[PDB]
Amino acid sequence: REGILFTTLEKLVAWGRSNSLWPATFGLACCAIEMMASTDARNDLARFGSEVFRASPRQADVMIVAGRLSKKMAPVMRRVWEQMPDPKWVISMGACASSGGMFNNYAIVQNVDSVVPVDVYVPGCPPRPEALIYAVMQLQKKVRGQAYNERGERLPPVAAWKRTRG
Amino acid sequence: MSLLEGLALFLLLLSGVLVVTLRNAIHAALALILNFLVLAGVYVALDARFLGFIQVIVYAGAIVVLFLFVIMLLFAAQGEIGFDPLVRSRPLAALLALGVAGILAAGLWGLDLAFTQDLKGGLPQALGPLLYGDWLFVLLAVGFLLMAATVVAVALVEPG
Amino acid sequence: MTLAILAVFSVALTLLGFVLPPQGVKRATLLGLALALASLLLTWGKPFAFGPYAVDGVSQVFTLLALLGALWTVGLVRSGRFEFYLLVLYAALGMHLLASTRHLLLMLVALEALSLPLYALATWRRGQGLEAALKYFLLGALAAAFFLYGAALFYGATGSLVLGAPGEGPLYALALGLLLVGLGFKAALAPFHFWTPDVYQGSPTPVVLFMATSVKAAAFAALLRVAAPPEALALLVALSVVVGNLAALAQKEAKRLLAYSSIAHAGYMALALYTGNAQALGFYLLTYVLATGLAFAVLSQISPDRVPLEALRGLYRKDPLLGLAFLVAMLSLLGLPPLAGFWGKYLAFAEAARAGAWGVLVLALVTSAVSAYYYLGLGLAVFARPEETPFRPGPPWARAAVVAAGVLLLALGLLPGLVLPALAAGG
Amino acid sequence: MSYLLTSALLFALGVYGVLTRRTAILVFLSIELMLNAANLSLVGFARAYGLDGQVAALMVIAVAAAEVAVGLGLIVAIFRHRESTAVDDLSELRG
Amino acid sequence: MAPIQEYVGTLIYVGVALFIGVAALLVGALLGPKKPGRAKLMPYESGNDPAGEVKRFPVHFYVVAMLFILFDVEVAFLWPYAVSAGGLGLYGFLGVLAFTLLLFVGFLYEWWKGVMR
Amino acid sequence: TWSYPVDPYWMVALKALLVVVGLLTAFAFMTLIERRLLARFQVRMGPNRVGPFGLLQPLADAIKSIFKEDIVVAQADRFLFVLAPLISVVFALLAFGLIPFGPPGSFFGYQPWVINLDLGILYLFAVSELAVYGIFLSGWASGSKYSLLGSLRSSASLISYELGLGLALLAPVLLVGSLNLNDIVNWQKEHGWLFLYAFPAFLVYLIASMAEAARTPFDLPEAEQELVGGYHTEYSSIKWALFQMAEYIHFITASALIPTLFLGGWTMPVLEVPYLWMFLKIAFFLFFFIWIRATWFRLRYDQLLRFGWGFLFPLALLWFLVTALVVALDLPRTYLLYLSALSFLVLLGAVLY
Amino acid sequence: MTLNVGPQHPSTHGVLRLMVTLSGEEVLEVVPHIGYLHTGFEKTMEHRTYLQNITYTPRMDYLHSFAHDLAYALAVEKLLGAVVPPRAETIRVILNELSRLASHLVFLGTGLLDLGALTPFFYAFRERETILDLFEWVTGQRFHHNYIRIGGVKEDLPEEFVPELKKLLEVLPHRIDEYE
Ligand SMILES: COc1oc([C@H]2C/C(=C/C(C)=C/c3ccc([N+](=O)[O-])cc3)CO2)c(C)c(=O)c1C
Ligand code: SF4
Repeated sequence: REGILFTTLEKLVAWGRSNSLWPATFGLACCAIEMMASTDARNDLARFGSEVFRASPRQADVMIVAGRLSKKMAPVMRRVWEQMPDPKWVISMGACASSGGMFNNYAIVQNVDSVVPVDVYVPGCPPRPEALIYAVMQLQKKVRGQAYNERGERLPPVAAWKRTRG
Repeated sequence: MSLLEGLALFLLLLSGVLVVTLRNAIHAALALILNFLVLAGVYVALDARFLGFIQVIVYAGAIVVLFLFVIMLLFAAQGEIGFDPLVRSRPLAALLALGVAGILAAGLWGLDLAFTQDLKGGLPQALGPLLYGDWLFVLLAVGFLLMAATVVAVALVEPG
Repeated sequence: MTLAILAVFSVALTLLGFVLPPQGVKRATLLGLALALASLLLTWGKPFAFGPYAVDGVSQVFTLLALLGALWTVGLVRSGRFEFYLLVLYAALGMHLLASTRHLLLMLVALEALSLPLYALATWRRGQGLEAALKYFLLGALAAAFFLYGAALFYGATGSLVLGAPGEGPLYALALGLLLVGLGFKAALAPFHFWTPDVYQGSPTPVVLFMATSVKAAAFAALLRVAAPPEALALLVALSVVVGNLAALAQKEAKRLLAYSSIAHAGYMALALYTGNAQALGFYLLTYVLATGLAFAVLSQISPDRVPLEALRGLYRKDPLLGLAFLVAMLSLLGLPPLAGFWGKYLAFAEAARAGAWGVLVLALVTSAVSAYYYLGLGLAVFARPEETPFRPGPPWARAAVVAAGVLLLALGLLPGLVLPALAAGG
Repeated sequence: MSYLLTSALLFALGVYGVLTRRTAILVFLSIELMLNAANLSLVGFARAYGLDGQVAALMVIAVAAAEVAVGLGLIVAIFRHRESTAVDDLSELRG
Repeated sequence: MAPIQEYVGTLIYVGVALFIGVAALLVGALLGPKKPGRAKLMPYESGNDPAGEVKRFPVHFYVVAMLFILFDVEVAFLWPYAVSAGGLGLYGFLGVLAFTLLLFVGFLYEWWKGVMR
Repeated sequence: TWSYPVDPYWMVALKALLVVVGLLTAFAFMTLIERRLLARFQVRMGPNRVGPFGLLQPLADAIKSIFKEDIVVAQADRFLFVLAPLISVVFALLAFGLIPFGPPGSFFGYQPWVINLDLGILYLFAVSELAVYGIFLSGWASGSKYSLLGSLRSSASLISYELGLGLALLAPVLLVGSLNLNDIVNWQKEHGWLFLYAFPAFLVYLIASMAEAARTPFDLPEAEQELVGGYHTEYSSIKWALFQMAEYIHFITASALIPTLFLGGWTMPVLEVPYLWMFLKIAFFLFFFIWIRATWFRLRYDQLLRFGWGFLFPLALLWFLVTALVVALDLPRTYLLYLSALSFLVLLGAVLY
Repeated sequence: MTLNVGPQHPSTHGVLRLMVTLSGEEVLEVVPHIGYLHTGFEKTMEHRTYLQNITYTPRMDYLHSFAHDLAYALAVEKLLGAVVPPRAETIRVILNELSRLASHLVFLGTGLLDLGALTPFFYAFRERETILDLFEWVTGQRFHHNYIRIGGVKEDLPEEFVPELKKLLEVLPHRIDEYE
């Protein structure tokens, strides 16, 4: 039941969801190889709990927009997001995904917050694997309710909870 | 005895009703597997033990698995297509379904039998000297029959 | 120890077909069956039993007949599939095991061993052949279930599954009825006869030859072991003969009409079951097997898929010997003197009257007199004008075989005191 | 003895299936039920008459395996290219 | 041999395993956000038709299963000889060898024909 | 159960409950240890995170798995979708009692095992078929033929090697002549380590256990890297967790049966400790198996079927025929030691050509 | 079975859609659908100065990119008559063959993982990681490095580049022989 309504249990389930974040890769472009490199035997996101990698979308909570999001791929990825369980988070990786990037044209979605609800933004080209670790830790403390923005507000645990799906 | 005996018989009869009434082929075969489990339990209660284990292993494990393999290759679940319904046969069959029971019940009604033999459980330890021996001829006939069955099915499908 | 020969030949050829051409496998099957027939000849009067396998007059006679039909129908089959030969061998062994045993469960195993190849042998791939195969398979499995619950209730009546047990009252009667159901089904007895016309019509003609010889022989060989009461026997005979002949009147196709004729003849043969003579019945079935194999070899020379009644006509102008043999065969199947069909009919009727069943016998005789309608619409038709019909006038193999079969039919009609003295132990 | 009455009842149930069922597969399933009702009766009478009906039922299972194999091969051969296995679609052969 | 008590212990084993599994199902089902979506309930793969419209699957699985049923019958028949073996002597050994050779000939046929088909 | 006592039914229920929850903890921590051992294999290091040694990470995994919006996909069968994981879990949990962890009373008084049936291996075979049952049923229920074909692959291959399991388990029965595991283990106590007599069949048993999704056919398949597998790809919160749990329980039960049957179920020739040697052999086979998990490719289930059917099973039945000759004529048992030693020398020395 | 082996699923690396016209376990024919990454280099590059486009060039083939940088550079050098210093040419062939080794490593790691085993992905990747450091040494970037220029290269090699290169070149031959 949304992981809420108990002073202990919401902390417990936020702990669980935050540390057991199970990424759902959507490898698109050169950002995605910097996403793969964050798992090799020098700098691996294989410690916080992200060892296993559920390729199916029915089984994973974190979807990372990793690469330029060409428009012909916008709806498919959309449904990949809709093919996720509801307790799901989406990180926007790179400049091409966060904003239009340098490709400012007819072929690219100029901010992937358009098609999917973004949790964390991570600049870089591609954002260093260590920036990706920093973003997954950002999201870690965000879903515990331990995140505040520049304007002084604490941010909701799960983005994509505030959208009237349709 | 009767405490669990009634339960086993109710499960057997209800599973048969399912497998003959339900239109879902998958539900029918599943009810038949539940039936075989209940029946292997009844075998066990009947001091027939090894045969129950083979019943679960061979019948459930092997035969109806192939039933399921074919009907999942060939969907066939929505059977009511190309009906020629012949509605009158549905109750009428029940009549015959009763009849093929009644006469059997007549052969067994008023019949007292000696159900008293110390089988000591139907273990294969005692079934071996029967199988290889008094039944060895039937066993060899069955094995050859299985070889002929393989050859028949193989020559039968054999797309070329 | 002929069963050893059959098992050896079947199992060896099963692998050898991968190294041998279908023609070589065909010749090997011919050799094996002929050697099994010869072994039966040299063992005339040499009873041999190991377990439930028990060789008596019935075993020897009916297995000889089945091997005869198998050899004949192999003579015709030339298909480039060694399988279409192997099954024949298999069926032979199976039917052998059906007549040579008293164990009810071994009877069931033999029923399956002989019935499985017969479903597949009817697949010339014509859709009606498949329709027939499906009808056959489903009804045969139903009859196998009935026979099996009969064997179960038999074991309920006595501690053994071997026939010859004393037997109780109502439960023994019920068990015997549930055995007779499947056994007569295999023997084309009504009211279980529905499969026969459709299956005979859909299957290729040489397959129907093999059926109408060996199936009926082996089924009656298994039937004689049962101690069938005379009332159920009267029901089966009356229904079979009446419906068979009547519905055979209205038939337009040769094979379907002949299947109905085989129903009527199974009804006639079931009369020896009143006494269980097994000598007279051996002779009767010898004659019927010879004649029907002859007729269906000719029908195969006419058309495998289906043969209309007009096709039979004009055959004498086409082939003299074939027309003569078809006429003789029709008269013998009518049971007319001086043909062996008359001796078989007389022997069965004598056993039935000796049991004291009069109305049933008279009804069978009146209906057999009715049967002359189509028996004559077939036998005499040989001389009609040839209408449009595919005709392939065979090799010398089948011609000589047909000649020998017809000559033997008439010879055993004239002088039965030659072999019939030796259908018991065989002095 | 209640077990043998139940065997008869299952025989009747498989009969009701074979009559009522439209498709080959469900008919064959009903036949399997009939054969196993027979096997139950054989086990009972073996318990009564000394265990030979148990090996009998074993051979019955073997028989069911052989005829299941052959029936499924035949079913595939007829209704692989063909539509629904419904046998009422095959009425070429009439009396 | 073995007493019947072990068999009721087996039944209790099954009842306990089943009860705990249903308990895990209850835990999973009762605890959740519960926001269905149309696309979420769609089968898979990006718009429709993951497999979608396809012809019937290959028969090779039927072949494998039929092979398995016949040779599992073989194994069930071999077991009573496995337990009671020395009591059957060379005669029983030779009978079981013949049985095995027959079914192995069936295998040898199906193999020399092969099933890549 | 000639000589073995019977605990009261409540003790059977209690010990079954213990085995279930111990299998939970066991599969959780074995997933951890396999992760870390793979890490040691592939240089990288494991999760020195939430633990330290990882030993609170299974809690995070279980807590994530629940609350995960357990969804019933539309266009799916309402009943089988829900029913198949329960089947796969139930028929996986059981069949662990028979494995003896000690002589009677070595459970601090009552019974090392749960049940000691007269016919054990048949019970194992029967409940082992039911895992494939849940696999392919769940495949059908999902309403996605992409998983249907994966389920069909699973069932076909697992069924081929599952047939082979019988020809494997025949060999020791001819020697012992009993179908109760305790008698077999006591035989292995007397003469010693049954695989010494039947090493070839032992092989085809071991390899057969590899086909049951353990690894290296690896064409079960899983949804990854190929035609997606069955029994997953449509389950979200707990049912997928139940599939993973039951499959891993089957893994560890098989890796424990391999030493139990052929090798020395605990019953060590010396130092005779009840539980620890069984657990150490379980861990030994697990570590060799994880070596395999890391070190080898797939088989594509075509060569896997050809290898099982044409290669494993005729060889296993040949060994059965040899052992049946030896037992029926009963002349020595040492001849089997000699033949198995020669067979191993052949199956090994033929490698280094 | 016209099966939809969709974009990115299942594990079709390099998002690509496939309609496998296929009955059974064989393969009749695969109908491909591409364009799911169309970003517009051929068009965007028409609105960027020649100097800038060196920022657009490596990102097309993100694995072996210096070939893209070198192709663009050489074509423009010929078009306006630029002179390659010998040291610049030697450095350009160094970075070319090294990015080729890196692209090859990624290719074989992906091929092994795509169907089969997971382990040998890491070892090759290990070496790849080392290579990246070399690039980060001179260009300050892992890949997508904007280093090349029309005349030659941006600026000189650091003191620390060559010894690290010698280290990796001495360890590699045994590593490649091990993979083989
Ligand atoms: C494959 O190469 C490539 O991929 C991609 C995309 C797809 C992708 C898949 C997987 C399966 C990652 C993955 C790897 C390892 C694990 N693991 O758990 O070890 C998990 C997941 C990552 O980027 C792109 C774009 C590419 O262009 C090339 C050449
Ligand atoms: S931000 Fe840079 S690295 Fe990431 S997809 Fe865009 S071009 Fe590639």
